[PDB]
Amino acid sequence: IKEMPQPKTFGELKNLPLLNTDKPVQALMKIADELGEIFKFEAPGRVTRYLSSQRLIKEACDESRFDKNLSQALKFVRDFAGDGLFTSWTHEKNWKKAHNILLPSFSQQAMKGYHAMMVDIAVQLVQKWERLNADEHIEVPEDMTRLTLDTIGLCGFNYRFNSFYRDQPHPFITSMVRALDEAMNKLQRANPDDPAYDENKRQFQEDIKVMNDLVDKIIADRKASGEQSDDLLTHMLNGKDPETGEPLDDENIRYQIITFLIAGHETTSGLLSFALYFLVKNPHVLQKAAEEAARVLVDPVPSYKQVKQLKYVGMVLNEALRLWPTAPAFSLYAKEDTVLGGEYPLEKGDELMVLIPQLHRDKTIWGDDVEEFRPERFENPSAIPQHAFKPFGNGQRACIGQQFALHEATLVLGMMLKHFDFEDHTNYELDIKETLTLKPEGFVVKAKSKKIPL
Ligand code: HEM
Ligand SMILES: CCCCCCCN1CCC[C@H]1C(=O)N[C@@H](Cc1ccccc1)C(=O)O
Repeated sequence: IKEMPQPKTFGELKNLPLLNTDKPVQALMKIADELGEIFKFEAPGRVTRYLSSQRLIKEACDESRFDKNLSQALKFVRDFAGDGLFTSWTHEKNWKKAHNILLPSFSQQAMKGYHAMMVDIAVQLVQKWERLNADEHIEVPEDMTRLTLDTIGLCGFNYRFNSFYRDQPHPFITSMVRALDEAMNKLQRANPDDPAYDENKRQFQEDIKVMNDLVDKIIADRKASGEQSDDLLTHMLNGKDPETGEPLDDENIRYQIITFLIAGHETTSGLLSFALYFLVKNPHVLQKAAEEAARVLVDPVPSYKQVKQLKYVGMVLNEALRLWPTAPAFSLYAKEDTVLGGEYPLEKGDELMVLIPQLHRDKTIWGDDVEEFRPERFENPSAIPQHAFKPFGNGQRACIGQQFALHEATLVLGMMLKHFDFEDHTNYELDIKETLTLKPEGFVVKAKSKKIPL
């Protein structure tokens, strides 16, 4: 039985000022490097413990001992994502009900049905880059966010955000980004009741109203038309939970749609941005991935079966998730009193934070070369120990979108590598912006077309 280290304190504010930064996850990673596999973090009226080792995280991932906790970040996102799957407690009736209804819609089998809509948006990205002039560059996270938002809009509810037709986002996206900004900024406030934050609170309420108005209108418009599409909204209007026998109500459907739009906008775009970053920084890997794309993607329109053949492209994506898991943390609470790792006694209700980027840097699992980008680490999936690699979270509360995200990212990265050579023309220095998620900021490249027709 051991005492936990704790980072530097600020009198009454305890550790809270350590999060007063635009890069709090990166700050916590530096604290984990200093203090090790576990540290205590205190704020006024709150304590959590940050876990960084596979040894402790494998126990945290025991669903008999720990369940998903809503972090303060998730509690603030709940103000607009409600009791959708991502911001509901496991014990809320709408969690298991929506999980049972939506699981089949997110299965590997279901991806065959979404493939044609993913190809539609992927072809728009390829055509955009084909149409750049010689002197021009690509804004990578910007274009990946246009793609992933558009894909989830079309597959989610047959709505075209038409992000490749715009400089300035769709108004829904303005409100959603500003709501996510307010949710994440609110975490840091030592003094959240200050009238200085009054304008923030007024804007947040207007942004929630905007998101609810468009999505409630989409649902009402679909129920009125009676149209049956191959989208998640059709599945949610028609679907019945086998357990309760009930369908989702229109309010919960709206929360699920908001939740899916947050995920598509924030997570898959980060993965694709980091993958391209690592490829241009590691030309041997880029060539190996480009050979696979050229050999496999023999038709102008990729098929579902061809995307499944892109093994090395999948390894590239997994190695990007290893180093920069774009959803960088998840939270757990102890279901009962328990002892973590034979050393750290916890009481029922005690909270843990899993620091996924630090888990993915555990040298006892990955070896001394943990900072190196080597997709070959993933050539044999069975060689990865259980709970060593958790970019999609854990257990029944793991990412429902995992198959969707990886199908989209594999298709898109495959097509990018088939159609273009890439140049890191600025020798870009990685700068990671933190929103809900991690993304390269300012990452630019030049494409050179291989002049392969669509
Ligand atoms: C690379 C892309 C993505 C990553 C890295 C990612 C990561 C995660 C992680 C780590 C969790 C667990 C959160 C927690 O325990 O608090 C999660 C949950 C979830 N993700 Fe994703 N996600 C991705 C893409 C998507 C997409 C595309 C969708 C939907 C269109 C999605 C929908 C969800 C939902 C609904 C949950 C909550 C599941 C539940 O608890 O029932 N994600 N994701
Ligand atoms: C899909 C990705 C979601 C990532 C969400 C987590 C993202 N946080 C954003 C900042 C870092 C990270 C985190 O550790 N937050 C804790 C922070 C916290 C701990 C103790 C007291 C006050 C606040 C929290 O929100 O509770």
